[PDB]
Amino acid sequence: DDPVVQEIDVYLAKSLAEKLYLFQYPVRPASMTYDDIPHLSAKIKP
Amino acid sequence: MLLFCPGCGNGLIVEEGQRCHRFSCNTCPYVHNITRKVTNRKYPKLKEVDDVLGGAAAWENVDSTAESCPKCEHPRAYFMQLQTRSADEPMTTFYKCCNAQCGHRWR
Amino acid sequence: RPEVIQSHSIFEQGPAEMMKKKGNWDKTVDVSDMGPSHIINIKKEKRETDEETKQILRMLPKDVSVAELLRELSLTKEEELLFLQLPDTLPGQPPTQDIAENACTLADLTEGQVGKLLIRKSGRVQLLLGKVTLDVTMGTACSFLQELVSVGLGDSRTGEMTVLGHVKHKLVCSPDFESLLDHKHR
Ligand SMILES: [Zn+2]
Ligand SMILES: [Zn+2]
Repeated sequence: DDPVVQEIDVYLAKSLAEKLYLFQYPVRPASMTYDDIPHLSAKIKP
Repeated sequence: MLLFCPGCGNGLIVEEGQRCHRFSCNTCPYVHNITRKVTNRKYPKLKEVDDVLGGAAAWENVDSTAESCPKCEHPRAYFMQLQTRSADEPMTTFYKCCNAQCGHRWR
Repeated sequence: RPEVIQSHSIFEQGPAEMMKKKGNWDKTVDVSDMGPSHIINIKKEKRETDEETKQILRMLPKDVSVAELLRELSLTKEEELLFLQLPDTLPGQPPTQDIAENACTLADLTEGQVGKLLIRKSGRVQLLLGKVTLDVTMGTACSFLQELVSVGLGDSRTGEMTVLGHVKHKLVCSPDFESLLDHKHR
């Protein structure tokens, strides 16, 4: 079994290594995104 | 069926409003007007069996035939053997004999 | 209530039951095409299986990593944000990081090409990450919402929050212990 397809290169970036988070919503399905609803306040402790 | 609020994810209840029946949350203003026919079918299990039994062939699908009982000696028989009492070092048997429908049941 | 109810031998017509059942609930008061009576199609109530959200309407097999990368490459040119897990240590030395042989992660490496990804014949997918090849498997398939955000603290008290896109699929990487062990058996 030779690698018949897709010898895909894998890179690495560090410019967002300390800014990137991942917000996941356990109760909201993938169809009903929050892309349309306006937002008011965003608060965080680093 | 369970239906849950897109806002807070509590369970909805059915209530009646001024124009429609509504699914409504108990903890947030969200309501959903029932505009058209909505249904939920259970499809339970029916009582499938009728179950007649006790036939003679259902009685004599056991090994023994043409043996000898100490009472009426008939060939058509229905035997049994036990051992599950080790105070009884001898074996344990019980026999049914029904050629002439005499119906003995002894040790 | 009269108890001695009477019954008859006649056989019920199939359509007669069908049309009685039909007439019992096909009546609709949907004539009120009004604002209150109207309903927002993008805020339907959530039926519980999240893949199966639609209970009211206007009217599955488990994919694998080679089918995952084929649909994102051949079927569509559009890019997609993945979410891949790694093994606990990556097979490198921390480059002048003041150590002990501790864990080597992505936080210690540098920018540049880190490896190559080999999709083999018959569905085998490996991650050649140097001299060792890891193994890539599809993880548990999530079906809830996931958003990939950039939180930047440009000032001590204020900053920027930006959403980069939605993450759909989750990949899992694991070392091939049979091939690692078959080099020098023990
Ligand atoms: Zn609610
Ligand atoms: Zn007898």
